[PDB]
Amino acid sequence: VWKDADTTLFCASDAKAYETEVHNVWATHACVPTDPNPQEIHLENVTENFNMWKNNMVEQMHEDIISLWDQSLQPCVKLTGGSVIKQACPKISFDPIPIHYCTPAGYVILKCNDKNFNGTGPCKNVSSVQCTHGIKPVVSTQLLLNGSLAEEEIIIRSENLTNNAKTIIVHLNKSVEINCTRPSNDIRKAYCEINGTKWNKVLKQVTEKLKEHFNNKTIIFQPPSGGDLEITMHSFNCRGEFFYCNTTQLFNNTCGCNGTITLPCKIKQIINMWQGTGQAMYAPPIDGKINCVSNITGILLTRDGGANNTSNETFRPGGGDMRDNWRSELYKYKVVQIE
Ligand SMILES: N=C(N)NCCN1CCN(C(=O)N2CCC[C@H](C(=O)Nc3ccc(Cl)c(F)c3)C2)CC1
Ligand SMILES: *[C@@H]1O[C@H](CO)[C@@H](O)[C@H](O)[C@H]1NC(C)=O
Ligand SMILES: *[C@@H]1O[C@H](CO)[C@@H](O)[C@H](O)[C@H]1NC(C)=O
Ligand SMILES: *[C@@H]1O[C@H](CO)[C@@H](O)[C@H](O)[C@H]1NC(C)=O
Ligand SMILES: *[C@@H]1O[C@H](CO)[C@@H](O)[C@H](O)[C@H]1NC(C)=O
Ligand SMILES: *[C@@H]1O[C@H](CO)[C@@H](O)[C@H](O)[C@H]1NC(C)=O
Ligand SMILES: *[C@@H]1O[C@H](CO)[C@@H](O)[C@H](O)[C@H]1NC(C)=O
Ligand SMILES: *[C@@H]1O[C@H](CO)[C@@H](O)[C@H](O)[C@H]1NC(C)=O
Ligand SMILES: *[C@@H]1O[C@H](CO)[C@@H](O)[C@H](O)[C@H]1NC(C)=O
Ligand SMILES: *[C@@H]1O[C@H](CO)[C@@H](O)[C@H](O)[C@H]1NC(C)=O
Repeated sequence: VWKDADTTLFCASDAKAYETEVHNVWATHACVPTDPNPQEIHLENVTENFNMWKNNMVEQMHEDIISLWDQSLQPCVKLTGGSVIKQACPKISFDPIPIHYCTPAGYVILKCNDKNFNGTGPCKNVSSVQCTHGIKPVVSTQLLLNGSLAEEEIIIRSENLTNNAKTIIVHLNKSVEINCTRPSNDIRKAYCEINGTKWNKVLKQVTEKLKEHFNNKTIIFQPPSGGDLEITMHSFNCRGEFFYCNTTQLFNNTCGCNGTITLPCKIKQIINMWQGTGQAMYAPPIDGKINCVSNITGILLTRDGGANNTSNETFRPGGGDMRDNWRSELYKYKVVQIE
């Protein structure tokens, strides 16, 4: 037996206790060693309801990544509502490692193993676990990077597809490598290379899956309509530096267009922090090639409103609520208490 319950979990990771990498250093002193002998205990013919849009686990992962970043990625200056703070900001080594979220005795995590589970609703293949899987705290917008992939057809996750204000998460079943670089020796100019032939292939598929949820209909893509730079550009952190990338060449409906699409990017110093509060200035990029090859495994979409009288739905990349970023890997988990 069990009851829908919330508690205070602990974390686990394979952090190498010697590395200077910020994540390892933080997980070394804030997480326990990964369970060496873990086991799924299959709850046969048990059907439990899940919900990833109202999950405390997300919030508990948020507090960690807010803490980890604030312990390691310190800005030279914090313009937090006037309270401008000058402090130290040495360049560091930044590469996320997997983190596990375990329950204390008296509770357990129920993991939905349905291959087509969309995050909400009921699950029929429930199994019980003590620690989640190695989740990578990847901070990014528009595109979800370095995550897990749907084990079947493309899944469309949303707290309510009808409400257009609720964000749409797309869990791809095939990753698309995005390769970003800042050439050695303007030091903020950079670019991301994406195979245009796989992107549109996968982009086509997303449309197909999106038509199913909107009474077939016409599904068009358009760049974001206003907002802060962090959301109009595909923002992400690579080797510690903040890359801003113009995804105008990906969210056009052009598709003689299937070569290597090169995205213009800029390493930005003034960042509109994702943890909340305000702005923060960082030091200029390190010398050398700042290269990060990453898997696109999801997309942050936001549908336009008012097309109820029209015959087409417009979709624009979203982001900025990193809670929906962890939400894309914690969807299959849920904390219940052993009553
Ligand atoms: N109840 C709560 N707990 N709310 C938490 C949400 N909190 C409040 C609102 N809130 C924002 O509304 N925004 C929107 C403006 C853009 C900002 C951004 O996302 N910056 C960014 C920087 C670097 C990278 Cl790599 C990146 F991907 C993104 C953040 C903050 C958190
Ligand atoms: C349920 O999930 C398990 C993994 O926990 C896997 O064998 C398969 O997807 C499902 N199996 C059964 C018997 O439902
Ligand atoms: C997810 O699946 C459940 C199954 O009951 C359904 O109620 C819900 O509307 C689905 N949500 C989306 C976004 O498809
Ligand atoms: C990227 O995706 C490939 C297959 O899609 C996978 O084998 C590889 O482990 C992924 N890399 C990362 C860093 O997740
Ligand atoms: C991914 O899902 C789509 C349906 O959305 C399907 O057509 C395609 O074959 C799937 N690809 C893989 C590799 O599973
Ligand atoms: C989904 O959003 C629509 C539009 O706001 C609303 O009418 C509907 O009640 C919502 N569904 C639920 C289950 O709240
Ligand atoms: C990534 O791009 C750089 C610059 O174009 C190139 O030198 C490198 O070989 C690329 N790597 C991959 C895996 O595509
Ligand atoms: C792009 O992807 C397609 C299909 O996956 C592949 O056939 C092609 O070789 C890729 N192009 C490059 C430059 O790697
Ligand atoms: C991205 O590039 C396109 C075409 O060059 C441009 O119209 C758009 O303004 C750019 N995005 C931003 C956020 O400036
Ligand atoms: C994704 O993973 C690869 C290899 O694991 C790494 O090189 C890259 O920096 C990661 N991307 C991000 C945004 O952390």
